[PDB]
Amino acid sequence: VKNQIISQPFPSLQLSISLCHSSNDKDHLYVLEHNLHLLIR
Amino acid sequence: NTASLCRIGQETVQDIVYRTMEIFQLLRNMQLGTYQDRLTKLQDNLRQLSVLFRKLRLVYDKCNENDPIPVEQLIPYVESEERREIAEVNKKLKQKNQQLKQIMDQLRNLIWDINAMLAMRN
Amino acid sequence: RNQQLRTLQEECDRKLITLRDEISIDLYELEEEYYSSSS
Amino acid sequence: STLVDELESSFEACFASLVSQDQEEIRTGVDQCIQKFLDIARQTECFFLQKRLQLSVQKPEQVIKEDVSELRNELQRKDALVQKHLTKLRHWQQVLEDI
Repeated sequence: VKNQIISQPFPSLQLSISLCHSSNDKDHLYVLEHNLHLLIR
Repeated sequence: NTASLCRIGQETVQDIVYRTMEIFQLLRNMQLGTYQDRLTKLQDNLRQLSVLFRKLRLVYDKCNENDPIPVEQLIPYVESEERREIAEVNKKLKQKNQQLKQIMDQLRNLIWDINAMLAMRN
Repeated sequence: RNQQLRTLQEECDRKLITLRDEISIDLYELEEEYYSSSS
Repeated sequence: STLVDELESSFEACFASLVSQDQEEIRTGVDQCIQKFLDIARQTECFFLQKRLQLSVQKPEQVIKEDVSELRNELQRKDALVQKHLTKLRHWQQVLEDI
């Protein structure tokens, strides 16, 4: 929609990806977030 | 105190067998500096085997005198405070085991995370 | 600047690897100790 | 009656051909000596199990005492090992904090 990605790998697995920012305001897996930067670099 | 003696005698029987096998293996390993070292090791093993035989004899002599009821009679076919005290140790031990489970699953998650993060640092 | 940054990175990597090995050893001992009890 | 005596008799007979004052004879001798030794050991095993079963079915109190002893001992084992893990954990925590 705007800042979320929603996905269904398995019929009982929902993962969500979200960009969070602070010029835009009016339980997590650290490994995947760390790996994301290395993929893009 | 007597069942423990029977278990000890059994265990000493297995150690006697194992020591005999180890003696034969050590005699096999001898090939004509270190020869005196092997000889001293052989003497030590033989003397501790003799001590083990003496201990087995002592256990057998102690347990022989202390059968009124024969075997094949107590097999069940188709046709007081000790319990109270035991339970607490079981529950306490079970509780301790449960606690160890929490630490173990936590440490394994930590090692999984470090493996996953370190695998792709290149 | 490049040389200094690479040296710092190498030190951090070494520390993490040694920590992982130590934790694995203990982790191995803990499983064995726990998995062989009558509960 | 005194099975241990012929136990060591067979044990010493296993060494008979060595301490004395071309392969078939020694192989046969060691075969019979070794099979006799194993048989005597298994018979002693059987006697201990029969006695243990009789004692356990007659009075379980001694069995209970042994159970108490083993459970206490393993309790101390667990406590000591978890203490060792904590000490090393503090050590590496400070080592990694020195960065």
